[PDB]
Amino acid sequence: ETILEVNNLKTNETTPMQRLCFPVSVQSKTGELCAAFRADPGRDGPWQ
Amino acid sequence: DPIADMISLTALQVLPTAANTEASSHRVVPALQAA
Amino acid sequence: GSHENSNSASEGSTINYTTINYYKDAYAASAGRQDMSQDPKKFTDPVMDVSDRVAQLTIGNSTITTQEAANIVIAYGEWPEYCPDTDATAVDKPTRPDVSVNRFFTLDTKSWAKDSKGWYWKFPDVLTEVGVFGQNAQFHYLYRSGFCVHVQCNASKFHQGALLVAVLPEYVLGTIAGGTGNENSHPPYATTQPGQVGAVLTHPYVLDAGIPLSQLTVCPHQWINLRTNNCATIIVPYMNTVPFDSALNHCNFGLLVIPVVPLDFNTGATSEIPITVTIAPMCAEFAGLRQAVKQ
Amino acid sequence: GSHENSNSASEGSTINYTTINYYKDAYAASAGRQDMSQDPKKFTDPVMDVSDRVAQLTIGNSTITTQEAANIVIAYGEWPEYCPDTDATAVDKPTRPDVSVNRFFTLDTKSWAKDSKGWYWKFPDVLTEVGVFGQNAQFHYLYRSGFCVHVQCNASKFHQGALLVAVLPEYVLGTIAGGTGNENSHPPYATTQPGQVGAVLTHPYVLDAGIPLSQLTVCPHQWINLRTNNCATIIVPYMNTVPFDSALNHCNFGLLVIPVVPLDFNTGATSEIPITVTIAPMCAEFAGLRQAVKQ
Amino acid sequence: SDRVAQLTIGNSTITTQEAANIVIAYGEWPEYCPDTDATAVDKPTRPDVSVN
Ligand SMILES: [Cl-]
Ligand SMILES: [Cl-]
Ligand SMILES: [Cl-]
Ligand SMILES: [Cl-]
Ligand SMILES: [Cl-]
Ligand SMILES: [Cl-]
Ligand SMILES: [Cl-]
Ligand SMILES: [Cl-]
Ligand SMILES: [Cl-]
Repeated sequence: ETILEVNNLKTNETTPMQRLCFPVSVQSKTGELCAAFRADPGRDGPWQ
Repeated sequence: DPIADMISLTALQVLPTAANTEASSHRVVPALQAA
Repeated sequence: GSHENSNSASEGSTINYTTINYYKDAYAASAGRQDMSQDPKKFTDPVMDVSDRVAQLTIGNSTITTQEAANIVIAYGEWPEYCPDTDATAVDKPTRPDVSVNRFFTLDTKSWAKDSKGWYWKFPDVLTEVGVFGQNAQFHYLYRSGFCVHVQCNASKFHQGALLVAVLPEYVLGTIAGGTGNENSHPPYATTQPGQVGAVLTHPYVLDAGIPLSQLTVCPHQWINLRTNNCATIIVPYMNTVPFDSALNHCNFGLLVIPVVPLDFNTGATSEIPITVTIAPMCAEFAGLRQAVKQ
Repeated sequence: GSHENSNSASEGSTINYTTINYYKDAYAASAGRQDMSQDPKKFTDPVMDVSDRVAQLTIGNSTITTQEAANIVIAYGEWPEYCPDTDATAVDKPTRPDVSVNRFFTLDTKSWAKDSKGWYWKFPDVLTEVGVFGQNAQFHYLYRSGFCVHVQCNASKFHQGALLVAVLPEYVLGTIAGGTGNENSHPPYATTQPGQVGAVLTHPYVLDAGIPLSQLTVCPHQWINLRTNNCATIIVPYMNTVPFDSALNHCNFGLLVIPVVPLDFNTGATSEIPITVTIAPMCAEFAGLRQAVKQ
Repeated sequence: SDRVAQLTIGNSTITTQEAANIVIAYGEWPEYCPDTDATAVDKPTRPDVSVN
């Protein structure tokens, strides 16, 4: 296991350490979506 | 054969009379229940 | 004479009675002496194990991991099972989809508030329009199945409250009868079969049906006491006077979630305390194929 | 040296070749001598019985009774079968609905006219939106199945004509290329996957694909010659380069019904001569459950 | 699981769970006085449940 950059946003690029983890926080609405990403491992994205 | 994925605990008792009571003394946690 | 026909209502039980009779039909006989059988371990202790919190149940392509569990209840001490040939009546070969239907479906989430009254859902009404299960329920006249009910509710060690989660077979609802009791009103389809969103109890004390909440524990149930556990699980076997039935016209039972001890917490602590219901039908069987019918 | 790795494209067949080699990889080897095997009885005689007209086949809650039958064809001499573990690749447990999907579905009827060109349907496109089969095809990513095709056409002993009913695997269609052949046009989704209504051939002689109708009989087929029989039946096993596949993006084969000898009859005789298609998937298996997708 | 407990004597029962185990003073259990050590000759009364 190695770390997945799920939080690979354009706004992180200058503070990359932030890509190494994504957040969860007290929701005000039920059943919200926290994060999403492709499972394709050889594809450009979090898996890289 | 060429496919491998295709190959009540409680019961009654007769109780004619009420259960009895047995002797005990000054002596495991049976008083506290997880209701 | 004395030799007769086998037509008494109690001729297929492992409990015999001594009688007296002179007519050819058995039902004419006296009530007789009552044997003294008893099974107090199917209501008072229909629990799992007749590190319990720690767990993980898998069915279909779904898996639940529960750790602040209060063990698991097996309703009336019986496991769900496909209908046996002796009890069966319909002659067509039933379809038993397995994985596509016997899995975990997670319905809408409700929010628990300091003044919440309580909620309820009907089975199988809740899934008649969900996934493959629903589709089969629509295309078939007859349906039969068991259920695994998982109710979830998290909260900090600084919150408090207690939900009573119970299953009530044949949950027939009543109306407040115009208040005065002179109006013979009836619940609309939307109240008797609320769908997957469930409904709210208006008078929890009498379960909107003229019966005491105080005695609901005589039904397969489990408690979610915030300081002890944050989820409850109940396995439910098929219950009906018939082997199969319409999933549309008849709801075998209702699930009730009622705050018996109201939610409370000091202001500043998370106020959004949701309750989520995840259910999995078990041993689903369908028969009487035809075109799809929604109701 | 001489001992190597087992990586030749022809290493899993009951037909061996004698070769010469000095590299560690087997595919580097020469073609070698060709053994002389042959199976001329799967194309020239893939018929039933390797009172034949008289019959009755039952599957699911459906039954066909054929009497002016021309026997039954088993495509390429193989019966449909659930996918075996050696060939399987996807690891989730597949769902095998059985009766609710393996049964007879009867699609729209077409009318045979003295000038009809011919029709075709794609599999499984034709059932993607029908009954429980369709529903499973939508909720699952992967699908695999066989088929039983029954084409029906009645006519008096005074009518004449002959339909060629054939199955063409991977029936890829082509366009007339703007006529001149300078336009690289392509068939629209409506022509490649006509649905349950099927489509009409514009140039039957070349099967709308640059190939001779005259040779279509090299495919599992059967004839409906009005003076001899009024129905045809063909069992088709799953055919693909993969064990399972999308029922939406890929059509394993097409069914063609072409009037090779045109319909004719003396005026006064019934002019409405319909053709009806009834199909039954066999050994349907689905996997990769998720939400429903129509395309 | 030493913390978890429940001791019963007479018609009373204590349930202790954040216990630090139990101490037996000088390693000896209470016991009615033995005849060798006894001196007073009258038969003693041993009420049992009403007092213990
Ligand atoms: Cl929600
Ligand atoms: Cl990839
Ligand atoms: Cl009696
Ligand atoms: Cl709510
Ligand atoms: Cl109330
Ligand atoms: Cl050769
Ligand atoms: Cl029609
Ligand atoms: Cl037509
Ligand atoms: Cl042509």
